[PDB]
Amino acid sequence: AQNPNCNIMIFHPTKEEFNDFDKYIAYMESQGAHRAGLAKIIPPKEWKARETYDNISEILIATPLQQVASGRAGVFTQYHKKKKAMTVGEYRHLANSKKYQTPPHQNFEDLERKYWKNRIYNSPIYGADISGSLFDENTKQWNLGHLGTIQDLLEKECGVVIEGVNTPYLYFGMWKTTFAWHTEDMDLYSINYLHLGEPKTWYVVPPEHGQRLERLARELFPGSSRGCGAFLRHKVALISPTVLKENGIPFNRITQEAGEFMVTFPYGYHAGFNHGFNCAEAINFATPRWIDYGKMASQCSCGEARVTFSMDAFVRILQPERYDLWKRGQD
Ligand SMILES: O=C(O)CNC(=O)C(=O)O
Ligand SMILES: [Mg+2]
Ligand code: NI
Ligand SMILES: [Zn+2]
Repeated sequence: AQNPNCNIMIFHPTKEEFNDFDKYIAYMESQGAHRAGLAKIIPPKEWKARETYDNISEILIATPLQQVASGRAGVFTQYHKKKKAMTVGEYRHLANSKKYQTPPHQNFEDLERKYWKNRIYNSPIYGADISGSLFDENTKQWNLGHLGTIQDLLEKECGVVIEGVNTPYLYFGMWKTTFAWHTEDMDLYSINYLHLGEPKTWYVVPPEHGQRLERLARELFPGSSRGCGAFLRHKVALISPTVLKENGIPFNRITQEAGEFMVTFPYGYHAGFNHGFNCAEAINFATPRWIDYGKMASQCSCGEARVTFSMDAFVRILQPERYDLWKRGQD
């Protein structure tokens, strides 16, 4: 079995290997990359996402989210308070202000220590989940707006044509902006490109050990667990590496820098934080190997998780027994 310790693998495809996206994912899996739940892909030196980032300031962040924490430094939840709209240029200036900017630090490890010590005492503002793309239309390789759609994959594998679309999302971050522990909708893959700015640190639990994380989360967030049998779908809970290590939960960590891709694999729980002002683009995708994970994915039916239009068909076709209850939670 390849990669039996479930380490995060880093790949350096050549420009020739960068042509066929599906083929390269299957290659990474042949080497055991999926066992970690997360992989890094460094694009060939010849590749670029677009020519420059000089003209992005007028993008609108319609609903910036202030991420307010509750709990203790290593075990907390966050809620999202909606703020007034602002442009990317306005948000960049805010991120660089004395109130929100990255503190002085020695290296990524020092910054990680400072994040876990101090996150809860601040409320950073995240421009998340903005439909759109920063890939140039002429970028033919690993263009996250030109991927094969999940609806087409389901149709190719299973023969059933379904409604829905699959488009990318932009994320504008600042110091301490935080992504809570989650797997993707329907335990899909994700791919994330860091277009510009400061790094993003990731934590990930191997898919084979995801239920260990779920059991700890039920212990640590006991009211939330009584409220919903899949409350991590709410995307609000954080648990630090120190707490994971104290409770014996297998995990790994890595820092993504500008110009690098990350892939999350089906049922790979992940969480993380931004180091400073940045912009990332991410989208969900599927492969043949995902289908079995989609069929087994947990679902929130309490009403909290509320997701896209396109998830309806996935539930309806892959999980017909759950459909009625889940749809009630959507309505
Ligand atoms: O970058 C972020 O805030 C969160 N991204 C992801 O969870 C992802 O790409 O799957
Ligand atoms: Mg602009
Ligand atoms: Ni994710
Ligand atoms: Zn729920």
